Amino acid sequence: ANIKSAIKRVKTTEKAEARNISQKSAMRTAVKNAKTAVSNNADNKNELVSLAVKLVDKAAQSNLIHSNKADRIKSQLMTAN
Amino acid sequence: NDRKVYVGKVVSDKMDKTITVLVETYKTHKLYGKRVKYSKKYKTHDENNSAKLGDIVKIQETRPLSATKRFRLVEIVEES
Amino acid sequence: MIQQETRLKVADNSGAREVLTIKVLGGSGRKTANIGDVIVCTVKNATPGGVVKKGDVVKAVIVRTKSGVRRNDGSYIKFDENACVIIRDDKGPRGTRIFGPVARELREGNFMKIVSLAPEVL
Amino acid sequence: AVKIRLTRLGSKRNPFYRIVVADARSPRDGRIIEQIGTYNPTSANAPEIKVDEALALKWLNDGAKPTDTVHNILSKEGIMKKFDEQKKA
RNA sequence: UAAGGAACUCGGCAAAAUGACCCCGUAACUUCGGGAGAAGGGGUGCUCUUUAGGGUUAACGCCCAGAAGAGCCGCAGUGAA
RNA sequence: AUGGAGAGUUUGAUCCUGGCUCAGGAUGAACGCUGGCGGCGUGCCUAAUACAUGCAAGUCGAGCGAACGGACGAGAAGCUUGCUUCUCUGAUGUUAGCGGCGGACGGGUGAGUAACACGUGGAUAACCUACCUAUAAGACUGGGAUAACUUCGGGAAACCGGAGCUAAUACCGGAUAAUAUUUUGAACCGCAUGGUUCAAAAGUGAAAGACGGUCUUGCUGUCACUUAUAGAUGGAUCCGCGCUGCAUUAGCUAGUUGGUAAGGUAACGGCUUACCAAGGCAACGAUGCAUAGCCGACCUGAGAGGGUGAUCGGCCACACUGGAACUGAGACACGGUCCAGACUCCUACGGGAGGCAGCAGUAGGGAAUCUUCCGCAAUGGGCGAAAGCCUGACGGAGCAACGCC
RNA sequence: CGGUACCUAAUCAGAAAGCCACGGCUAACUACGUGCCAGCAGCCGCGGUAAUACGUAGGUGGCAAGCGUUAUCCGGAAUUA
RNA sequence: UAGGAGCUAGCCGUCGAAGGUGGGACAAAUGAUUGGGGUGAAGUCGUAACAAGGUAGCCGUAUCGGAAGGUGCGGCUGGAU
Repeated sequence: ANIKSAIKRVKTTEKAEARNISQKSAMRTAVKNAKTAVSNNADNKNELVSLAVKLVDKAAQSNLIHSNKADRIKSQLMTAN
Repeated sequence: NDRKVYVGKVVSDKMDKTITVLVETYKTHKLYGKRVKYSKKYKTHDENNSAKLGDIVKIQETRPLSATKRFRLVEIVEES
Repeated sequence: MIQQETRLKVADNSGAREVLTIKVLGGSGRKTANIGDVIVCTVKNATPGGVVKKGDVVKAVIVRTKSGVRRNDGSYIKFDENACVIIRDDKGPRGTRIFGPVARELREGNFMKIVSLAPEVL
Repeated sequence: AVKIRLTRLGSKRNPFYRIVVADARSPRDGRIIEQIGTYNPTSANAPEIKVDEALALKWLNDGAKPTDTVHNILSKEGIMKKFDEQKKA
């Protein structure tokens, strides 16, 4: 049963795993430059007690969470509530 | 709602949460059944020099989130 | 410059690894040769396994000398080593997984067989 | 995987089937939701339902599924469609 | 001196190739001493950084470097002998 | 616990010890005259030899740009007087495909497989769950594209080449109604680690088609769509045993000996790193060698109880070898890319791949495996309302003192 | 898979049986070509002008779809404690 | 210009089955090669030991031996006189 399993693997990974650098590159480049600057208690130090806790129902509704540092990375930020 | 709480004997010393267990128990045979002494150990290193080296203790050494002592500690008991 | 008493490499999978030459056939008194020619030779290093084994008499054909050639184009082809390949009194080789580059001037040589067997041809 | 398994059994033409619905990931020979009775549902007598009739609360409320013949015989037993009455309850 | 590489020759005579220093590695056999430089490998330029010294130390400095990287240039770095 | 002569059991023979063809059974069985019939059970050992593949995994316009044809009306007759050569419907059907799919399993093998690999039993503070059941939201959604559709040459070729372009149940631009989200005081447990207490801020869409009689939507029922919960389900981490046996295999080992800080597993770690002692491992024959899928399985010694894998059942690992990545929730995939590798074929040279471990037989062999066997008939399940296929699963057809009746 | 089974009984005394040997133990009979020759030949044999036995035979023996073996375990033989 | 940081286009180090190199290990043929036993009439040697085996001697034990056999020094009965 030899079929065309090999030809649309790439474009379906371009509808999913390249959407995983369309919506996700905001994290990929952030871990190097942008989030690396928003960290360090900088000018925009830790504004996710209220930012995420308003936006994560609205539009900032990402789904890449796990555990065992304080989260995978970031979800422990409603500390000041 | 319970886990491993056996008894043993400490050996070696360094930082970070002793108890370097050496349990003693029995093992036997088929045709004649000679249940006789044997042992099994779990190494780690000194608590804060609280665990006295050579201490026949109720043993285990707490859940590992770094790398020298194995699993669920109970309480240090008796010196040997 | 190719002469006998000269160490020639192979580029096939017959069982040989290195040879050197006895002869350069052709005519009475013929000394030397270059790409496009047939020689005899004998193997001072054989590949373990394979048909053709060390200390054995063999014919072969030239490829890609460092004394590369110039054509009726008025233009030139050279290499940075030489090599031979071994045959079966038929323009038919023994090893059949030829490596490395080869020239085009052996279609005339009627090793077109070998050229189809070959990688890139020049 | 998962429909009511009418499972092959026996010697030369002794298809003594068994009431089962195999696991959502196991084969006809593999592990299962649960084996519910020892009878051939294609018996020459009848469907002939002898099962763990009290187990209708677990596998029907989690995972199990009949196929087109025994959903009838289960609810003239008071199990399958009757579990819909239980869910309404 | 291309290319080939002892076919020369009675015979590799001759010439060719090697070498300095540093590092790593060096079998057999032994009358135990040795063999053994065994073999076989690898390396060396110039600049900025200390590393921190050998101290040149008075001490970082004075050079070599403790010797550590990072860099610059060329086909080429005991560039000669 | 129920078993039990040895035809005999050495020398000159009397005697002890001794081990002993054999005669009896069964065996994956098999070797040396086919019979009344039938029946069982079974199934490449050598040939895990290469494997040719056929065929080996397929299901949904009940998702839609629907393209195509085309139902139906179907102007005008195109006149040896019967068309959809026309209006719009353009349904249903490959739909052009874009999409929901699985595909490891029904299928195969035990190659490998030192240790939970499995047999086999535990503790788990070591939890997640396309297909799935049930309690809580409706059936808000960007359609760029996108094959729809067009355009540009090449080479027999492999298969590419440039130029643009619509739908979807695709998915996605913007707000949302289900332990959603982890902080202020809120408890103790298995110290570590759990316990949700708080207030949920934080979940947030959509998949609407085919649409029943009608209210064309109630809930859009269907079978496909978004959100907490558990759970079926499976896997899931931590301990004992066979988790290896074996010195004409012994002295074993060096961030080593596996906590603290950074990192990450639904969980958790030297898994790497700044510190820890040379320690740790030891003739418990560690090291290392050999080996390994594991259990029952059978036979059977008086009972003691045991050796038992071919089959046959269960439980691991691998699917042209290998290596990187992708991935489907999980894949290194029996019938996924790039590949080395290897050969295979093709070559018209420009380069392309193939790809037997489904199941038959092909070369082969054997004492042995049927038959490149039958069909999905039934049952089976994956996707699919309906319906479909895979069937080489399934069942069967032949085979037979292999062993009889 | 089944115009086959069930059935008429169509059918007729019909349409369906070999072993080592004829050896003490092998119970299968004594014989001849047989004179330790051929060769059957299992503990062991026989055979040399009186072979039962080599070869052969009508029966012929132990059980019958029957006849003897081959690898495995054990009876045998706790001759494996 | 993403030009800043960036990854592809460019540079500093990684393993990778692979690939081929190298010395050991095992083999197998065996080499105008080559040691132990048995074996097949033992023609080779006396019945060498068993009747003091013709002479009781023996056990460790120099010793040579084609083969039964022999001579040296410490313990011994396993002996007829």
